[PDB]
Amino acid sequence: PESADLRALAKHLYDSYIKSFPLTKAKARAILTGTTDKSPFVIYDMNSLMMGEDKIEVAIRIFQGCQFRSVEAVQEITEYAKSIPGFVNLDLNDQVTLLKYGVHEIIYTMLASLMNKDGVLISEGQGFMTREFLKSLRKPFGDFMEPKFEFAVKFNALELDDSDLAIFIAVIILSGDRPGLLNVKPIEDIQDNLLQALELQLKLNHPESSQLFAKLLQKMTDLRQIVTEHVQLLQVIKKTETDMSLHPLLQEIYKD
Ligand SMILES: CC/C=C\C/C=C\C/C=C\C/C=C\C/C=C\C=C\[C@@H](O)CCC(=O)O
Repeated sequence: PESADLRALAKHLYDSYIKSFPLTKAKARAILTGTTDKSPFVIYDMNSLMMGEDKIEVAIRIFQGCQFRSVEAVQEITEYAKSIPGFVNLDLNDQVTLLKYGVHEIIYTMLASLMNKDGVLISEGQGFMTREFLKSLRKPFGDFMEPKFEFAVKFNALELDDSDLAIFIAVIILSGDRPGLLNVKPIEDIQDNLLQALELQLKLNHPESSQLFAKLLQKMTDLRQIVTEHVQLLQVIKKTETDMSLHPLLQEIYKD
């Protein structure tokens, strides 16, 4: 049967995901819901902030923090992409294009794994910065993360685990609707059996979660929105802070 072929694919992607991302959702949840060995230091104010620097501008200093981290995620995501069957065999220009557009959608999908209603894990889970402390930041920085939490709280309500996420982030990267794609066909063919792999995976892994597959695909809309707001807000910074530098890798990704 072909089902056997789809599980092998599901398994392969899961193995690669674990190899590419150091902080999985399983670990993240273990830390958030916990355990005495995985307990994080919590940052909820400026004092605990300067206290946190030990154990582990202001709004700008953390903004650069996210920047460096996002660059790391891009690297990890790029490494995972190469493992998707057929990906590296596609035209180079498109490989670059698929990455340029899928990286941020994937970053916010996985960032949810490190979030709960109250805040978000940092420094590979050694810390936990409160949602409120982030919202208290001088504008426009103060409202950089709120849209992520709102998305996270509802995305997390689907109760997906890592083996599920591995296939879904792969489906995201292999999107034949990306601006500027040279050969949409071979890309669509790959996503086709990836979606087939996802459908079966959700059915077996969540036998009683009616239409999770359809529900999860609709979430691909919420991600689009998030990216846009982030980009607009980003344009504001570059003008209000002509003295703050932005990483090249991230600048080339935003030409959009
Ligand atoms: C030690 C890091 C301190 C705080 C981290 C808190 C949140 C960051 C968590 C994940 C990073 C993902 C997105 C960061 C949010 C906005 C990023 C602003 C830019 O700069 C870089 C983001 C980008 O454009 O990719």
